[PDB]
Amino acid sequence: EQHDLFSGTFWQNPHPAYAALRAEDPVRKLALPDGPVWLLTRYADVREAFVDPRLSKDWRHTLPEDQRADMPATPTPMMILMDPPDHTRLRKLVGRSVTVRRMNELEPRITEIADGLLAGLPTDGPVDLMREYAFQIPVQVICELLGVPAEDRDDFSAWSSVLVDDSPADDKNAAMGKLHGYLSDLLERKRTEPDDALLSSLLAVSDEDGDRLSQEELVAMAMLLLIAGHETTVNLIGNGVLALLTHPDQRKLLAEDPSLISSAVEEFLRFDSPVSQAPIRFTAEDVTYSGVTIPAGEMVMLGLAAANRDADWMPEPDRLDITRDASGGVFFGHGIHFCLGAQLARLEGRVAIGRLFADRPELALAVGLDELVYRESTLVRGLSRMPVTMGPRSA
Ligand code: HEM
Repeated sequence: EQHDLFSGTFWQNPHPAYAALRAEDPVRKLALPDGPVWLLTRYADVREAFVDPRLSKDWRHTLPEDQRADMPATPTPMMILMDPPDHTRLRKLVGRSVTVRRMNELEPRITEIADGLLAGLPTDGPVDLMREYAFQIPVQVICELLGVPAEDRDDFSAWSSVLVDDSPADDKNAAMGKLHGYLSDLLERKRTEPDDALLSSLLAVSDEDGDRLSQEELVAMAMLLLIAGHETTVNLIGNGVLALLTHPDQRKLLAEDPSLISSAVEEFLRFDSPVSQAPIRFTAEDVTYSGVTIPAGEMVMLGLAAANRDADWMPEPDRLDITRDASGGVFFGHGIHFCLGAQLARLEGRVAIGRLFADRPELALAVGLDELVYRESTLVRGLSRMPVTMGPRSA
């Protein structure tokens, strides 16, 4: 029987729609508002697709060859929108800065941010755990990462939380512009007053040939990190928290053994992937997956949330099991575009989710599951609000 796709019942719980697709319709054209897209839902296909060089990040493949004689490769100089060789250079340059130790140095501050939020939350409801906890953490973390001055945090938080869908892309189009101007100004200041944070680190990146990020490249990279790192992490927190609130057995296991948190975070990423579909790829030529040919010039979405529950990859994929091993999940992508922030996202997930459940052992949903309202956003598995009762702080 025909499950709604990206409409009606899908938004509250897409997983049965995904399971029916994997089984009976694994390469499926679906009509979306701005354009039709092809959806690949099987694990092996999604994984193959991520390394398929015929699947490009360049939108100009939607144009006939003689009509590309006008258009730029990219709307903004953003690495995620590029193929090699241009991607390879930008990835190389940002990877000089985004280091293992840099990500870890942030851990005490992530803990601080999370503890401060938890302390200001009331015991008796209702509280929206999204607006009040989940929404707040990742941008304050990005602020720490980048070296946004403390005076500017609240302002920067205001402007970026606009990007996380509230009103139409008119004042968001202007929020982008203000963020762009602000960061461009900041990069200026960092050049003469260097510090230990990411923006000044990126400015000085100078490879073996003298190559470096241009002023425009720097600003687009900064904006990318913000956009890639905010909403995604927010929904990791929300979805991971929900997973524990809806599985008392798994929450018990975490409570008894807090060190399971790292394993739990991988399992929440698998079980209810916050980036539900990868950003759109474009067919540079015809491709065939599961006997279905997608013609050249089409838009293709890799179903990460579907692939992560594919029984041909993970046995008992509909069971939540925090002791399980993550190995092979596609929630952070695969191949050349693999999430640049995956270590930080994982760190923020474990801190945010682990400290929450430590501080509030009696945390509970304040509505039924059938009353939860999900964002209607193609690429996102994200709660718009999560009503909860926090309960007493642990002694
Ligand atoms: C739970 C949170 C996160 C999830 C689920 C996630 C997921 C992903 C996925 C699936 C991709 C691949 C896109 C593609 O192949 O088309 C990606 C790329 C990226 N992510 Fe994340 N991400 C998260 C957090 C972050 C954070 C915190 C940052 C930065 C601090 C970040 C920065 C990026 C960047 C820069 C790319 C582009 C990589 C490239 O094009 O070479 N992400 N992410």
